[PDB]
Amino acid sequence: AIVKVTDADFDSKVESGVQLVDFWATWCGTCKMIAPVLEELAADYEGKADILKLDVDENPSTAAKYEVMSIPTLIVFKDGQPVDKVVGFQPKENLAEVLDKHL
Repeated sequence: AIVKVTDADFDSKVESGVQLVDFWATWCGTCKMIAPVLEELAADYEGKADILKLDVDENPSTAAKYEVMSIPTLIVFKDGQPVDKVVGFQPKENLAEVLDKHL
């Protein structure tokens, strides 16, 4: 469902189309709370968008590159460029809304 991404293959996986990247960490309670919401969302958009996860403790440079200061942070990418951002907890509805705005 949700594919992991790291500093090493980020540019490889985020280059074409629309991707939603979830910047999370194991110590993040709110991040665990949105995880199930993204797994559903991912299904709702198979073939439309890719949902990726990037652990900020193990991949500090990508987090620094996109100014990710607080988590969770979800960033929408389109053809390798960040076009939108969502912070904090968000119900499935609100996330689907942000995606259709870029498809």
